[PDB]
Amino acid sequence: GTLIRVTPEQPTHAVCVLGTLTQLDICSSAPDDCTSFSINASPGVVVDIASTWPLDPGVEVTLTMKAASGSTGDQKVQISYYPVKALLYLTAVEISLCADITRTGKVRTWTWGPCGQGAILLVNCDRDNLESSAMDCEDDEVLDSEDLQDMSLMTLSTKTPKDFFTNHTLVLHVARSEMDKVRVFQATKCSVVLGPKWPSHYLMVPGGKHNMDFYVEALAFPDTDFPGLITLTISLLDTSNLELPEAVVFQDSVVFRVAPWIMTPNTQPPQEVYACSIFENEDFLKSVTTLAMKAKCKLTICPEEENMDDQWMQDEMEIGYIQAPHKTLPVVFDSPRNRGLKEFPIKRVMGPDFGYVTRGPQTGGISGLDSFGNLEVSPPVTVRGKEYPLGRILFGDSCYPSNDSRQMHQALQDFLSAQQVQAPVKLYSDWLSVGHVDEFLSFVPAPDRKGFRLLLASPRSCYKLFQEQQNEGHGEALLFEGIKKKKQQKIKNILSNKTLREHNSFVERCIDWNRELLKRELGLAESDIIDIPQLFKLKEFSKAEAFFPNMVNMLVLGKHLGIPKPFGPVINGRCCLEEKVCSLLEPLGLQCTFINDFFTYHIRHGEVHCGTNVRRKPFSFKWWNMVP
Amino acid sequence: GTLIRVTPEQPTHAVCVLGTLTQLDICSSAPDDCTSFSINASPGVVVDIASTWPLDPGVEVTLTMKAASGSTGDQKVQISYYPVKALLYLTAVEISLCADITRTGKVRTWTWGPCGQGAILLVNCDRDNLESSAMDCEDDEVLDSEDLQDMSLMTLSTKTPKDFFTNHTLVLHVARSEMDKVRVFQATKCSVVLGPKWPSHYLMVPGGKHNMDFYVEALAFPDTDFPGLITLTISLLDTSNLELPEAVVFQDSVVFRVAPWIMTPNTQPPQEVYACSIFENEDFLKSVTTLAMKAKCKLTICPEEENMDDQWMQDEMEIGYIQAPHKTLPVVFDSPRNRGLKEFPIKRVMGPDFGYVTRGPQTGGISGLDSFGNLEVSPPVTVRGKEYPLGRILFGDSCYPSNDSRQMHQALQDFLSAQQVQAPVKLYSDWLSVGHVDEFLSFVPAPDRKGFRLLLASPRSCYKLFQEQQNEGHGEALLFEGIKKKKQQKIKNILSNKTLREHNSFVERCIDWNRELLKRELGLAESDIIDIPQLFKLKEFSKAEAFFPNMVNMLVLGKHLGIPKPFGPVINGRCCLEEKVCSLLEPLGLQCTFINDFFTYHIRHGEVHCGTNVRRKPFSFKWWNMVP
Amino acid sequence: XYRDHHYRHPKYC
Amino acid sequence: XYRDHHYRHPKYC
Ligand SMILES: [Ca+2]
Ligand SMILES: [Ca+2]
Ligand SMILES: [Ca+2]
Ligand SMILES: [Ca+2]
Ligand SMILES: [Ca+2]
Ligand SMILES: [Ca+2]
Ligand SMILES: [Ca+2]
Ligand SMILES: [Ca+2]
Ligand SMILES: [Ca+2]
Ligand SMILES: [Ca+2]
Repeated sequence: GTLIRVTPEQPTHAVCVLGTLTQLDICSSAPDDCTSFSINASPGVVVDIASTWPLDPGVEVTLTMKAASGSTGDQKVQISYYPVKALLYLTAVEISLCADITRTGKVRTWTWGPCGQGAILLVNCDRDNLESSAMDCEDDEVLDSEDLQDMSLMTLSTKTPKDFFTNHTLVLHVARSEMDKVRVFQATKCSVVLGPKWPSHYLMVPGGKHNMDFYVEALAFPDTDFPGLITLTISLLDTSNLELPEAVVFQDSVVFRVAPWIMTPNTQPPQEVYACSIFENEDFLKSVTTLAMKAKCKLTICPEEENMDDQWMQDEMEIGYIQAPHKTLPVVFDSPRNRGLKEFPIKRVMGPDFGYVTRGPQTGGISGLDSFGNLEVSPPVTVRGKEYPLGRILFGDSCYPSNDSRQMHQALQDFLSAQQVQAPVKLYSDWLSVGHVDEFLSFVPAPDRKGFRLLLASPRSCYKLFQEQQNEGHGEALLFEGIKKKKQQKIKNILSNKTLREHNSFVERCIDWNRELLKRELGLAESDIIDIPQLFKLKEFSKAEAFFPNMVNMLVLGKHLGIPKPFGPVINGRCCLEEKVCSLLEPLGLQCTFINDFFTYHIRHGEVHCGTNVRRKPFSFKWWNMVP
Repeated sequence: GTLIRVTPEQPTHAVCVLGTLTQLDICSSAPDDCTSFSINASPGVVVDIASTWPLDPGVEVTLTMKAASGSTGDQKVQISYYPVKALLYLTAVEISLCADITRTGKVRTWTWGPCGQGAILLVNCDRDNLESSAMDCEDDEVLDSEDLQDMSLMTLSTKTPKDFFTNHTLVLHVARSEMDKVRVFQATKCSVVLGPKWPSHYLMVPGGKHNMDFYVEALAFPDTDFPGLITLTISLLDTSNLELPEAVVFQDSVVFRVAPWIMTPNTQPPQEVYACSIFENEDFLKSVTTLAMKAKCKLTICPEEENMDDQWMQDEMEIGYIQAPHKTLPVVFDSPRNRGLKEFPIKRVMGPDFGYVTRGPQTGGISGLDSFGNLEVSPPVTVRGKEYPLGRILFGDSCYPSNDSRQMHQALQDFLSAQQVQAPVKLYSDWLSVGHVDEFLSFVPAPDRKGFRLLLASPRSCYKLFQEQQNEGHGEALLFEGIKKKKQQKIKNILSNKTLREHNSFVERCIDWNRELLKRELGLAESDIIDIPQLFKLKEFSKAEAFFPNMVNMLVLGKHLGIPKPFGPVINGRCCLEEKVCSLLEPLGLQCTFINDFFTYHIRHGEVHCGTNVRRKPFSFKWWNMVP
Repeated sequence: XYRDHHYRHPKYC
Repeated sequence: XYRDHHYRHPKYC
């Protein structure tokens, strides 16, 4: 929208940009005695009146052109007042600032959904240069050609007459609030024009037809202090008079949204499995290698020289991805916990096409609920009409704040909440000694109903199983008989334990509260949940610990499951717990493999899933098609 | 949603809360050989099955009760499996946490609009105690009865059997993120239970029927780090076993939204006018007193002993209001600028039923665009379907960031943006020497069309007026003839000034850009805008200053206007500029009064509006009925 | 600026 | 904790 005023005392020269509506005001300086006007336009100019017309402010005149002029003042417009004459010389230019607003792959607001518009920006968090140890966005230069594949392309197209920019100028700018989270390189090679230091640049454009290319990169993920929207503006200013300051004549803008960080659940196909090689960790590693080979995925083993005697691969990092209509790449989120494996996600994970991100106090005080074994994500779900095609994030907390309670760090909580594509859900997991939601819940695939099954630990189921075993004449079977150097317990003495029964009742109450939370928050039914037998015992600080290896704390690779070996009672040559788990899971098409981790992980209060990390294939669904 | 499991081996005692759905799981521990079940319920219990029924997980049982029991285990339910028998003893309690969710005045989500739900919290920013100099929310005690009128009431109603809380407990809590922006007092007198120090409290409730009253207050306005939502939770925990930890059995929550800070435009009726009494400021004060008396409003004059030779009342503070279904009260926003009047908004404005708020760096570096003469608000407007029943906020900025550019502080910008009820609009006002949007735009009431008129300065109009004056034989009239000790300028020598013409052309270009911005952002037409004659001149740093007193920088009190006296040329015994302004404004029903401010304010680059502040009546529209 | 409307100015303040 | 799963613990770590 531009207003042009014509006076009969002197003609005026105005500049119009193709595609913009130009309103022509004629009553501002019309003769007082005049009452009607007529318009004589060159054939290259289209006039719309909204053959004389009354001279009143109600009527409006709008001007349009179809071709950019080759000379200044090419097209004239004559206003005849009733007869005085007024002239308007006018030249047309085309100024376009094009991005991938259609989210299709090929080149002033951002809207969600499949019928929206707006471009997507990728954080340059990977390391495409092999002669550095920092991320690609920590410097204001592009050192590789491949580094241009993580940057969004923006094209400035100018069709202007010859010798047009001797009196006009073009400025590319961004707001000072968003200037520290974006960088723009002009392709000539790549020289920085906009960034955390320069919020404006004076573009140099030649007359005629010209196309310029800019590569845009982001330097920060969306957070509580960053909604995620960046607006880049182009301004055409008049510089006809040297003494007079430049006056803005045209302005166009392009809006980008920074792609959020997205998790992947256990139902996605696996691609790579990580593990640690600590002392005496040989049979576990052999089982993991066999399972990975069966599941057709590679393995990455960290040598003990880099473990620093740390075997908890799951807690240190969490792998997700970031995608955009031109490029998708995984990202590793580094936990604020720094124990032994503090250098692995920064030295042996982040690299070419593998980004890195971290939050929280690196050297400050944190709790045990900040470990990323407490962070999980559910399969896509429909909750009372609302759709979550990427799932929902689940992490543990307490019932109410108090002096002894623990919580995940607020920085991590606001980070996960700022990633809006998956709304986080708080679960009650502080009752556990470690406080990890992976110790009592899991997700497995299934080819029926919603497409998945939620497995929850259930002391009741184990007690019922032992009751049936004792009823069938097997009451002297020895739990922990497969393992040695430990006390084996008969079924009757484990059934007649009042303290154990009370501890398991309290644990069952907590797990039932968690299940009631999960059903409401994920829209599940009683047919979507499977109860895995388990036994807990209260310990120091009256917090629960697994009585025997946690069978729900297992590794899931497609249809292959690596389950911790419970070493339960042996009936008819087979372990009753293993037989029950096989009967519960195999009808879903899954194959159950039991891995021994007693003296290596269970003794250290960990299981197969606690010591492994898996990279999963990104969702086929495009996050920008989600409507949060 | 609560799940109760019944086993035939032993009856179970469960506690149900009225108004909550209780699902009864019977297949979890049903006999293996059983195939059908029957239900025998006490007449006080209503069962819903979703006369035997198949024993499958698909079928569900739901329990409801209509009256809270007077004894524990009053109602029994019998499950007959096909026949084994299982028993369920059950008692009913009523736990209610009621607030003003209907926003009507009388006592788990918050939704905007006239068909929404959710309570509103007021910030206790006033000073109801006369023996203190701080705000009411800076201490954890209530010292006055009237102080309870700014606090929201929340009622906890418990109907439980006698001796019910010897085994159960009630906890009132809030999240650690929102705990520092809320405080709760239990009415007995008022003792604090929740606040920035204690995030949980152990309520003491007697058996039978009991009602408890809590008064909630907020300590912080919505900001960029505070969406404005506070959730208060009540938890019923079981404490049957001393050694076992308490287990959560019930949870209810109430969501409050903090009322935002709302501006008032010039179309609202006035109530109080502020002014300063500096030396030689006598005739201006007399005119202001006469105008206030005519408009039927009071005056508040700051003595020179408190001015510290500062006469710019408008820039120091801005007055808005906060309202809630029970209480409305004005609030004063203190500008980061602290020049002379830095103590007035904190010592002579804030008091009983008058809150105070401030932002920005108190002792840091700021610019001249932070003065609250640069902050204004428009009347309610409809923009392309979208409704703004409270108006939109307008403040000045620059075209693009650069080294010499100025801006309003980011803290103030995010504060105004966090107050969502009026979306701020950025206008180009950095071209002015002072940089205040009040120097070129104003709003006046009118009883037709949208109900208001936007007045914009127009050098073109003044030049046209002078041209007609010279054409009518009056070309020797002396501008500035009414005033003395200054150079009087003839009309011909002011028309033949090429430098002045170029400066006015540049100023007109800037004002036209601002008008094109305003029309799009407020949905106005050419009939909603009136052009006031004006003349500008470029000065040091090539920035515009008013050539003669800014006639658009006036005081508006209903239908009474106090306009700066332009001292223009005198034709036929009347000033031409005054006559033109009267002809433009009087048909709207307004009355124009001209106030002399040449040697007192204009010499110091200020006008009548720059030295006055007005308190306006709050909007009748309820902000919670707005849908942003 | 001290007594002028301008917050800062090389000449008036 | 050092080699234990618990981030901090009076007994195991
Ligand atoms: Ca780089
Ligand atoms: Ca890169
Ligand atoms: Ca780390
Ligand atoms: Ca790359
Ligand atoms: Ca995880
Ligand atoms: Ca108080
Ligand atoms: Ca108060
Ligand atoms: Ca102040
Ligand atoms: Ca009060
Ligand atoms: Ca103001």
